[PDB]
Amino acid sequence: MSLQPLTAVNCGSLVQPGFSLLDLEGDVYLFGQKGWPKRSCPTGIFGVRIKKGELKLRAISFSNNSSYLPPLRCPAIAHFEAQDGKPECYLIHGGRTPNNELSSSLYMLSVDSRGCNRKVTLRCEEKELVGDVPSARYGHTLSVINSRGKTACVLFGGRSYMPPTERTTQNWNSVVDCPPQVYLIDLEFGCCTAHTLPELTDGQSFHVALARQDCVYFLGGHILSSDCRPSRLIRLHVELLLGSPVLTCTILHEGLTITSAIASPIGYHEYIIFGGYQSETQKRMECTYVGLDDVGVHMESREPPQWTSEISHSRTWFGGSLGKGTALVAIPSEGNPTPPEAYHFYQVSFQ
Amino acid sequence: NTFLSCSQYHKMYRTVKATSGRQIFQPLHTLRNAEKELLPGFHQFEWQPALKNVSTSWDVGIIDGLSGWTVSVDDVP
Amino acid sequence: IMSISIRLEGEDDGITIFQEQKPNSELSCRPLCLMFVDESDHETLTAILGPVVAERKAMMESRLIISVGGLLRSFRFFFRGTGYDEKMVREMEGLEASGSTYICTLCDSTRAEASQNMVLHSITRSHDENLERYEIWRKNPFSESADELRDRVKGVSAKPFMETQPTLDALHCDIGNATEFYKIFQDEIGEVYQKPNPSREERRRWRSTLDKQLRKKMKLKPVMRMNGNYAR
Ligand SMILES: [Zn+2]
Repeated sequence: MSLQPLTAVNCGSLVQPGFSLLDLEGDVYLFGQKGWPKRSCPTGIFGVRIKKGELKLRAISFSNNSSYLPPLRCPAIAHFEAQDGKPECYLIHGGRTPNNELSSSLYMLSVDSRGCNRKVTLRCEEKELVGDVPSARYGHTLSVINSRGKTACVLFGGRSYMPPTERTTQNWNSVVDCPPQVYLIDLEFGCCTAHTLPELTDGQSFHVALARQDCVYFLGGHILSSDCRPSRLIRLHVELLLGSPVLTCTILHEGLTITSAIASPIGYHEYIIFGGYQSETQKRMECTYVGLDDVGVHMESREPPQWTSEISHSRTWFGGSLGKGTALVAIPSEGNPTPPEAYHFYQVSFQ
Repeated sequence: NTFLSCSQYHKMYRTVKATSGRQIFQPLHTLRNAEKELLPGFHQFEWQPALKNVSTSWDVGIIDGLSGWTVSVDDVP
Repeated sequence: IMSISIRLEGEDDGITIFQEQKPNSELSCRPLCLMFVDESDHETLTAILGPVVAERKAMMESRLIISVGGLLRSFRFFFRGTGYDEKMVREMEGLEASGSTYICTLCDSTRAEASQNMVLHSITRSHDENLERYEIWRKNPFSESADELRDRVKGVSAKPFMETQPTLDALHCDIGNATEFYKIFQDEIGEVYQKPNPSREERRRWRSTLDKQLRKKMKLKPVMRMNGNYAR
């Protein structure tokens, strides 16, 4: 539960406010970068290492039969667990195109070969969407569950641009909430089924959700209809019958008012919510400890690591979990002159 | 076409109007509604077919270049 | 505005009504947008420019009715995208700027082969096929490895977003030719076919004596970077 200042040796011009961090079998890989992939690394992903507080970012590559992916900005993430038939998978969709626009793509990613010399090969495959497909969006949330006992994926939330009939140039960059219908997706076949809920009468964005034992708990986040942040946790229970995707949902009396957090998985299910934004100006400083049992959620605080007076004066920030109580956050850095590494980096740990 | 200030022009105007002046230049005020004929957004028009995805409202002129960037802080700035 | 012509009533290709006489002078360069940002921040640039590109797109379809010459008159449009330095064209056509293997913004030639042969090169680069090649990159239906994937697509990795007319600026041809001749003079002052790999100090001295020669005669002073006039 403590921070430590870092410095980037170089490449301090290749992170951008939104990005993603994945640990699949050890190494952590950084996804998303300002501008299109340079030729020094066409993969667009960087393996990340921390040695003596210093930060090293190395290029990657894929298999021959793996497809190349554009550098999404703020995608949705799913940690498809190690099982039949290919451990271990990471599903990402569908993010924001650096050329500013959206993507109806789904990307299934894995690790393929290593080393032979401390190197790692990756694989990224598209998948058709049979549906009743979900439209393109960003900042939404997607996860994976096992219902008695077969696997499925649930997508919810997120915003998007005005419908194309209403596409107004004066309102080109306006973005409103996607209609609150969730979507159930299978890896094979890619049958996407839309569902609606007579309770979720409003959309929402940036809300971190969690899956455990075919029961899914969505935390509250940002909403633009009433410009509010309903703290209220939202519970749901999903079961795949033959072949009925039966669903029930319910509202919890109290959740938490958090927006755009860093989720580190510490224990088996013992998670910490690192930080984010509680208000349109106040950012939530403190941490959060959350246990999840089949009975329910179990909440507490921890001692928040005292921030340097610098970050306490920052308007915004963000970060990602390097894994196992460890995470990385960054301050948009200012000063005279532009460094130009506009980001100071803090590592944070639990226990 | 000579990069003069509005203060500049007004001063010169008063001055020269004093000297033998049958008011020669025009007072500054009259330019501010003399360009409404030269700037954008003044001449009605239309298209066939109607223009796709671009509002058929014409009389507007200069517009801030964000096109409604949802000002939400935590989001993309 | 460059040209305004007429095809009516038909049976003819067209008649130029008014061709602009001096489009080079800024006295005809009407500004249409300004952004306090950098040429490189592709995200911010496209995010602001979406409007412009989209309405340019919607323009080329319909026709335009105005009150002109006392009467309600009609207009069509075509758009010629020329005035960009190379770097911009690449970064907006989805190429690899600027001195990588693929160089010709028109011909698919590699770098080195453009030395032995220099003349016969067909123009191929075009917007629609560039989208096609980007799609081939993304999908990779042939499941090729990295560098064969670069080759079969002729290296078009970033998705272009803004249309381009395939041509070059007139000024920066002059500028590059100027700097290249300047350096070739700096080199031919000494001996490089007699001394294959000269060193850095020799380069500084050859530059210095070149500036002395260009100053004593012709009365010419050096600059940091060469504008148009120094080139001319
Ligand atoms: Zn060529």
